[PDB]
Amino acid sequence: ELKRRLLFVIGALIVFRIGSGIDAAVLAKLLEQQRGTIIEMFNMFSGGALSRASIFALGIMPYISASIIIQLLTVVHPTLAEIKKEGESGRRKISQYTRYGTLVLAIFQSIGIATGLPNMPGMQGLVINPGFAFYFTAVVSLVTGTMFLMWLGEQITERGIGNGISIIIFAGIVAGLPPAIAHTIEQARQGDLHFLVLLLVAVLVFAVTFFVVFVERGQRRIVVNYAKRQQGRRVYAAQSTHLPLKVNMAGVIPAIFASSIILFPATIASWFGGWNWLTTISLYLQPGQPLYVLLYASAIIFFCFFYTALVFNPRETADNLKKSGAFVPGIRPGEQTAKYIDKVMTRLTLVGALYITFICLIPEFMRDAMKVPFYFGGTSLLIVVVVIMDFMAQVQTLMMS
Amino acid sequence: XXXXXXXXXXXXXXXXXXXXXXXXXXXXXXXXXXXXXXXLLTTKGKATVAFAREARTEVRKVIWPTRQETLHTTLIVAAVTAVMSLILWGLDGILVRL
Repeated sequence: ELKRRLLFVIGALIVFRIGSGIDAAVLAKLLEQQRGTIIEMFNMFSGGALSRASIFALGIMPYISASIIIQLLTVVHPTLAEIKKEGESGRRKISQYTRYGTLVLAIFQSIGIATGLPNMPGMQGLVINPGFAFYFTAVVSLVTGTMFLMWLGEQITERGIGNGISIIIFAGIVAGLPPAIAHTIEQARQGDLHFLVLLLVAVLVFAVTFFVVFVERGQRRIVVNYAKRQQGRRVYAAQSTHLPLKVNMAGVIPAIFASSIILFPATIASWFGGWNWLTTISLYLQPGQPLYVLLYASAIIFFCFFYTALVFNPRETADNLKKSGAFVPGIRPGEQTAKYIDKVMTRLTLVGALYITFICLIPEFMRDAMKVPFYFGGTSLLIVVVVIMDFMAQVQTLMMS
Repeated sequence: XXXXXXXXXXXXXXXXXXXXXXXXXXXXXXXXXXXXXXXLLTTKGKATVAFAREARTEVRKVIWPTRQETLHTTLIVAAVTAVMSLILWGLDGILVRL
């Protein structure tokens, strides 16, 4: 039933959070180190896959990274632009081709690690050495783990609710929290962490969430009017009902997307010592710099336009309005109403993603001032508040049905 | 009219200054912005100005201060955060324990 869908997904993600040749203690030592902020970012994105040293080390990050790629192939390769627009059939072959790009990306990324990261039994461990039998068993275990997570997420998007992967990493970071807060209050009895600053970070967290929910309070409701008299004579009004159109959608898609595209090139590309210029560029690619977050922002807003344009299909919505019997007096139905809702929704959602990028940027300055890294992050606070809000609104919404 | 983005590039490189190679890269990207500005930019300006009129139009749909809906949201997110934390504790305490 409906009760069993939610308790099946819940059970699936509970054995996911239990399951989520490398001496892992060494890594646990390596994650106490600054100057590679992105490692801590990988444990957020992994919600602790490389902190726990999981079997699936980077998670579902390849898959999402394919979903943008194909959208480029919708643009480039018109032969590809015709098969993407070709309707029903063809799309599941494109989804299996997205899967086949994922799989060759997991191969490629395992190459990127075992070329790039290792070359030391600190970065490696004692069983897995620089031999191709150890290399092969490494790649096999990591790709088998990412495949298990891929299949489980192909069963949960379809027969379960929503996304899931978001909540996977999310519960990984919430359950990664209590040690981190134990460390902060141990350093709070030390003068490492000052008590004024730590309650300042707690209140800035609270005020950014307040801003989030303020951006969620007023949405934009377009009052459209229905003059309807049912022929049964129990006729009352000409009723004006607002369409409460909502801002940014179901998981800020370019944030999660952009995060997967941030973390892919810093491991595979920048870690090549043997080439030297490429390694230097990878070293520079550190998120202490404004250039990366600007380019990420520009990416996000453009990608946001695209994703939102994907979400709604305004002609169907408009046809519904003609079907449902409501009218805005004075504007030609169809294309002009279409073009209308489209320009306005673009102009709103763009402002939404803008302010999203603003709430996104400040915690990083907070993380520079405090010394915070991939933990309390400007990307993940927003996504967690919006997943929780979204699911409980969708739960009440589907609880009325 | 691409001028304000290049002034922003000057400001971002100035923020990136205060440890030489990164400030040089920010200056190099500022030079790239000027190279884009060397030759659509005024139409992007007018588009963003239109978008700011649209912004204000969409400000009219922003719900003004209410301490009640603030507290509703507040308590909702506090409750939900407590839920996820209780999930996280019920999982990782006995899992790390095991």
